[PDB]
Amino acid sequence: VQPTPADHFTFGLWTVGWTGADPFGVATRANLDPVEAVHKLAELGAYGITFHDNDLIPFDATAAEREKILGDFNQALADTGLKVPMVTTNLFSHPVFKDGGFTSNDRSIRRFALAKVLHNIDLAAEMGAETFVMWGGREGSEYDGSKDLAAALDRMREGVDTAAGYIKDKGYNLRIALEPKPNEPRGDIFLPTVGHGLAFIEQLEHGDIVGLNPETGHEQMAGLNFTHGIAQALWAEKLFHIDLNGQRGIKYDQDLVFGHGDLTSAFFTVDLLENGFPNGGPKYTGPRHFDYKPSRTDGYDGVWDSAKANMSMYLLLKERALAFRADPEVQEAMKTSGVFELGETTLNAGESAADLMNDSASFAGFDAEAAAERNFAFIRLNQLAIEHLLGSR
Amino acid sequence: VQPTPADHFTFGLWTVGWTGADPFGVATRANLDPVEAVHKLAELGAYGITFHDNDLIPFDATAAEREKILGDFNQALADTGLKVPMVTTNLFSHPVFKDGGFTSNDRSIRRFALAKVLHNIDLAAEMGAETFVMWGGREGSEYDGSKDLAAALDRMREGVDTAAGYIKDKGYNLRIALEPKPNEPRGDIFLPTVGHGLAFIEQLEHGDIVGLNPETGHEQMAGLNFTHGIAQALWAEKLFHIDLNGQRGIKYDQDLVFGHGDLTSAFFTVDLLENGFPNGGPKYTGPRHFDYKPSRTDGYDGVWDSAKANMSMYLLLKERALAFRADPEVQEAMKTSGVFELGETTLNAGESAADLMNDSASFAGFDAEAAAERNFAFIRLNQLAIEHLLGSR
Amino acid sequence: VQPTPADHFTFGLWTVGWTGADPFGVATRANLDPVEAVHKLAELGAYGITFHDNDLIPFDATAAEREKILGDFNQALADTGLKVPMVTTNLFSHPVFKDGGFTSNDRSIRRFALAKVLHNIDLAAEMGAETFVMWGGREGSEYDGSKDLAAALDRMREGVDTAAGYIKDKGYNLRIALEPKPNEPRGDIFLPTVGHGLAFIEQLEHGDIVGLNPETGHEQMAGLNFTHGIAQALWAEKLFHIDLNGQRGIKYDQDLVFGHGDLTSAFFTVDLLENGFPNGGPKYTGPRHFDYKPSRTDGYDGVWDSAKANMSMYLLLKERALAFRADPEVQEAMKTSGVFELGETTLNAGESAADLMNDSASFAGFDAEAAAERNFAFIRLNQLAIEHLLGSR
Amino acid sequence: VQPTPADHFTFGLWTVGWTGADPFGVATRANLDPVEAVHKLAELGAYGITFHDNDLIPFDATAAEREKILGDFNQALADTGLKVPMVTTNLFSHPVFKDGGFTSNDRSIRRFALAKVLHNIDLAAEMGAETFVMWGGREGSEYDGSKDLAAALDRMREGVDTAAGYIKDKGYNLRIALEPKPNEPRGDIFLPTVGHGLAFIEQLEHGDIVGLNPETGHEQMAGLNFTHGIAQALWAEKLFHIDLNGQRGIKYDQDLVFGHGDLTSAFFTVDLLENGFPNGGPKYTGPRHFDYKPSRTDGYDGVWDSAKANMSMYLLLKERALAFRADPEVQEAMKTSGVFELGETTLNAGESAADLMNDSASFAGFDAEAAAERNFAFIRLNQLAIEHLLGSR
Ligand SMILES: OC[C@@H](O)[C@H](O)[C@@H](O)CO
Ligand SMILES: OC[C@@H](O)[C@H](O)[C@@H](O)CO
Ligand SMILES: OC[C@@H](O)[C@H](O)[C@@H](O)CO
Ligand SMILES: OC[C@@H](O)[C@H](O)[C@@H](O)CO
Ligand SMILES: [Mg+2]
Ligand SMILES: [Mg+2]
Ligand SMILES: [Mg+2]
Ligand SMILES: [Mg+2]
Repeated sequence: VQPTPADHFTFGLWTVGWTGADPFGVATRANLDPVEAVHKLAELGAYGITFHDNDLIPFDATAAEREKILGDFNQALADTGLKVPMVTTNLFSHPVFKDGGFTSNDRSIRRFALAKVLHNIDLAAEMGAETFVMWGGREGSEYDGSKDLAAALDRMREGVDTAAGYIKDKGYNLRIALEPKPNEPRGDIFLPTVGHGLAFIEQLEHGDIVGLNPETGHEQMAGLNFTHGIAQALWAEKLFHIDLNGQRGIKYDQDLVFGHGDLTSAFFTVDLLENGFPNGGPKYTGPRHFDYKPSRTDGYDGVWDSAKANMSMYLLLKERALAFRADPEVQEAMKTSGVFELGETTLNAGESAADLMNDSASFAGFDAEAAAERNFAFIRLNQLAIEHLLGSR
Repeated sequence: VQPTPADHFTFGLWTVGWTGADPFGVATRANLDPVEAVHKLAELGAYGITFHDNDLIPFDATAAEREKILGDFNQALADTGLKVPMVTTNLFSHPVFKDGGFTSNDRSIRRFALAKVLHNIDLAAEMGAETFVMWGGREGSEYDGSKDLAAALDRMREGVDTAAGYIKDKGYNLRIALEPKPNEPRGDIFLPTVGHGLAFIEQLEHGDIVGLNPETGHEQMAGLNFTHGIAQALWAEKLFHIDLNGQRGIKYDQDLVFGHGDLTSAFFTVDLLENGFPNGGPKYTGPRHFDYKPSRTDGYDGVWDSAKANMSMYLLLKERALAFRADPEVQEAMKTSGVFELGETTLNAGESAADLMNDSASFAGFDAEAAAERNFAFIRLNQLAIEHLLGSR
Repeated sequence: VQPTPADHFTFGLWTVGWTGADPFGVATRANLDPVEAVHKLAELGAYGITFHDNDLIPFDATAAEREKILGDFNQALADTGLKVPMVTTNLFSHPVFKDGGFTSNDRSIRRFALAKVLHNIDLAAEMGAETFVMWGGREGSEYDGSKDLAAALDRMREGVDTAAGYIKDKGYNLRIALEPKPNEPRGDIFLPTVGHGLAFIEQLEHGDIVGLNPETGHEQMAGLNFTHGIAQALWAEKLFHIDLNGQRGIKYDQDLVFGHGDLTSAFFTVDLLENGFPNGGPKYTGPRHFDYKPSRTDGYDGVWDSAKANMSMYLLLKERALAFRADPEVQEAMKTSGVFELGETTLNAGESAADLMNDSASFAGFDAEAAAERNFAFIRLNQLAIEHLLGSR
Repeated sequence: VQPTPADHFTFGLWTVGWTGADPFGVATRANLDPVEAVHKLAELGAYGITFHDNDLIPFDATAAEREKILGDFNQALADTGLKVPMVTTNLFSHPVFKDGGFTSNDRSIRRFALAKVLHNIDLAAEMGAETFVMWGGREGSEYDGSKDLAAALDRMREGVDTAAGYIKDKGYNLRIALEPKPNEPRGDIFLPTVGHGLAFIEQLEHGDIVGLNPETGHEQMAGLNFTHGIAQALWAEKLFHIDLNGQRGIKYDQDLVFGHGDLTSAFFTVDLLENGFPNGGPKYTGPRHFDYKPSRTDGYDGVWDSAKANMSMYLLLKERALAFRADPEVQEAMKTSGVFELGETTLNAGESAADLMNDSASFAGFDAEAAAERNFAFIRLNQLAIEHLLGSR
């Protein structure tokens, strides 16, 4: 299994550049030069790279400094052939963002935050990014009385709609992808799950160009089914981007390599990305982006091993998911379990409520005890899927 | 503290009628006669009662039997003065619903399920119910390959839109309230949280009369902030009903008395229901419905004690939440923390993106280190709230 | 990868006999006869069967019927050759056990529960069981003031030590195994995890014959590492029996097939039972017991599929972990990461604390920053196990 | 409800000195001088202060500087009268401890870590500490094959017993207290809950002087009942110190003020430390230590508010639990529910197992169905505690 640029594996600069500082310790690794990250990822098989404005250009950087850094980074891009599919803003590390960016209680800070995003749209547009991600990690609270909850969502709408309006005004081919997370760093974050993000988008003035960026570990931190959430995002045609990593349970965000967390759930996520829905439906077409952190125990040899593991994991799952659905044994098991039956509409062509309530076959003379005897055989179909994942089939 | 019918405390027949059977044991209590439940709840101070079609009318009941049961139950209602604000359908206890009602893989079962709901709308309309709740508890899976996830949501939309269309056709004053739950009885349930429910409603043909019925313990089973979720439902004006109970953590659904689970979260939920948003916004106006289960350890003396505890808990929280917001000390603390500041729009009247990006005060000459010095004093405001809850203030 | 009696795969009569009632529904399958259970399990390759007293002998049976059911049961064991390695008592279904068996607040229920256990030890010895399991499912509370916590533990001690002394007194060749569970059906169960259960055994009078009976899903309900937990039971030489199944997250007890929950942890679980410790130490030589429940969506064909599936899953995993450890590239990776290094004692033969303190190269002259540079290469080691698991190596 | 030195409220130098860096951001407050820390804590009513070696003495300090910082530190203790009841070692921040202290895979880090601890025991004795705490924060793994689990426990044993033997050898009047934590910063920490820690102490050579140091939030991260856990530590007479704070659910370690997390459980926690057991038994007479972190949104005024808040919270709760138990209606409710009944032994003075077995009224002639009718009245008992807690009784 070898990743080729056609696989569309993208990595953020902060992923392999994650230095190791956590809540109980300092960094264990030296800073990564951005120029080296670009060359290194291109040798491993990356398609692209992504970044936060402050991953690249320091918060306090002067003008002279900004142009050097960009000169150096466009050089590298040109030399290697890597693309920049997504760009994001850091509205969480500086102490100024302690209560949030867009939903800070201080109005002057909300204004700085939105200014910092607008300037960043320009840069994203100049880099040729298709997607603009917003992760509001400081948007929320520890305490329930800290916020006016309706005001927090109005403030949130103000900023996303101003950023969308500007995109439209400037003529840029960028779509905004919002990224939900339940907790960490705040005790509770606003728009905690895929569902909250999707609901919020519908209340937006310019929601037409606003969609989601779900992350595997983030949905797993609330104990949800990551494959079920992306399937609701796909169905509403709002799956604009995706962040892939691993998580081993409800606890702090681990950011492990994709496949190094819940393995069967990873298998089924690859299946949906690659095979789509069993009865047909929309298909995800974008970057396969890995937002993980090489464990702090490992040196730089581990950093490039970890980057590699992400694409290997993904290609190994892909080989198994294609084989799985290709197996005639699996196709038969699927039909038996009613997987294609689910796709037939419940009512008949031009049948109304009234029409169905009256049908005696459907209700009054329906033999419920008889219908309850069907052996759905879900266990057998799940055993078949695991045997294809373990490659023993 | 005494509940008066003006408090609008409603109870389901299955709550106080919950008999005690759980996964490792049989019932510890005898069945509750519905006639007695109605008299008993009226003596305790209830405003109303709610039920599932099969709580009242048995699955196999004959026609003669159906009329006796309804004759008996309308008599009781007439005698006591209790109202029926909500009615729901049982699409989960009979073995026929083992794979769901609306999203069963078997098409004949989907048809029976929808027939069973349509007939139930009629009954709800005849009882004078304002709300029709749908809790799809068997909608989901244990295994990731069991379902065509897009087909599952299409099937789900079919049934809710057919039920809504019929309401409209018949002229009934009923709104549908969907009720999310992450898991139990299925390993994963479709539309797991408030956010998923809200997102789904937006894809509906007749979503105008479809809203939510959040339950305290259900959002807490995913570790979410129940007050934050109802605040997103309120903001989108989709909070049609509410189920109040307690839950002590991420585990099986406990259905404890309201206030017998996370106490501070209960305080803040009462605050939002009774005081609304600090800067103004929509207010919830419906029944305060308790969907709990009197612990199986307790006899019928405990059943009526438990029903009573629900309304006492609620009135005790209400007394404290009104006092809390009335305290001048709290009002000052709120302003200091920026709670009213959050309500001022971020941009100025007729200010555009461009206009803000250019403002030098807002970005380029913004002193971020200076702004980061503000002491939000969230801890102090949270200490003030707890002292009002403990009534030591 | 056909199990054979040599494999020591045991199954409980209540697993395959589980008819499907969950908290929101009734059974979906017909009762399973125990004679049918023995013949069917023996044709699939099981080595033995386990049961709870009331799984075979009804709570109400007269002596006549007890002896009648036992004769057909022993006949069936005789005809097939299944052994009966473990026996347990039901101290949870009947309404009398609503507050517990051994720790019921009511003294007359504690005596009845203890008498129930003592007569069950006589049947255990009669059957040839080597292990007598105690899962205290109703020992706990929903509310914190429901119990005196010190007295609850004196009452658990008194029952376990009384049962242990009787074993010793009659000269039975039996060991008691406790089974920890965090919750379900009590809100909080006493002795909730493997650790609690090991600590408790150290306060017993008859501790020498008391060990543990850990269950996969039970530790996963508290978010703990199942492999770490049994490691700790094994290291203390208290792993006397084991219950294997699947669980997908912190939620209600799912009891899936082993391998249908956290797959990667199942792999590492099989690795420790099968291979033991890398540097050598204790090993678990007991039966491999499956304590699961066939999903309720499935007929009797799914029941036997499910039972097959347990055995397959364990042999598939078994094979990959033998190949994993035999692999020369894995053994070198292990060496690099320090797995064998941890095997060496920290202090030198004869080195005292005073000695180590005084060794300038261990402390005053140690280069803490040079030592921090080591690449432990845990990501690569982890990536090697997963390729062995996916059957790619 | 003004704390006074008599109350035994202790605070760590790292709590109030916690500057705010979390995983997505830098400090938001200036460093706090330790002399300032002692004076400020002494004006608020603290009885003592605790610290980690590196909280006071930098990792790099020369001997000259160590002695210089200690002289100003002891001066400040002298001027104020604060005691120093517990001392601990930092075996987690420096990059060298990336795989652990005592259980690092690297042997030279195990020796360096142990030497670090041994010299810290000399400082502990010098200060007048009675307790030496060990939180093994980096002892664990992210991946299951990273460690040999039996060897990890031999290496934890060897370090704890070496430290214990040295204490005994020097005649220091010190006790070691272990502090369990399920995760954060390792994916899985060794000795994850109170039980694991108690079981482990029973395999030690020097067990007699080793006890526990449970922390509220740490058990709440595994979803366990904090009151049940310390009950079990207390019952085994292993509760040697206690760390109190707040946690709102299974998620990252929040370290809130005690009482700002699970309020009802805090009440019951205060009830056991303060009142002990209803039928009598052990009592915890040690210091009440607050191991928390002032939220990063707040200035230095919030830091002192937060510290005040800990003490207030505990005295408010203290008052309500003294009133709760003194109340004649609560004592009658306790009697009805069987709280004192559980205090009586199950067997009669002199009754043997054979005797109980043979008593027809305890088993053969027992009316299990009449006994199942008892109303335990646990809901009312629970409702009485909450009205005492809300200060309504
Ligand atoms: O939880 C942290 C988030 O996952 C970020 O890495 C974003 O994806 C981009 O700000
Ligand atoms: O989890 C069970 C649900 O809460 C039901 O009680 C509904 O509210 C109505 O079907
Ligand atoms: O959660 C249920 C427990 O696992 C029981 O099945 C015991 O193993 C047998 O009483
Ligand atoms: O989670 C962190 C632990 O609580 C530590 O603060 C120990 O108590 C002291 O090393
Ligand atoms: Mg992300
Ligand atoms: Mg409900
Ligand atoms: Mg079991
Ligand atoms: Mg601590």
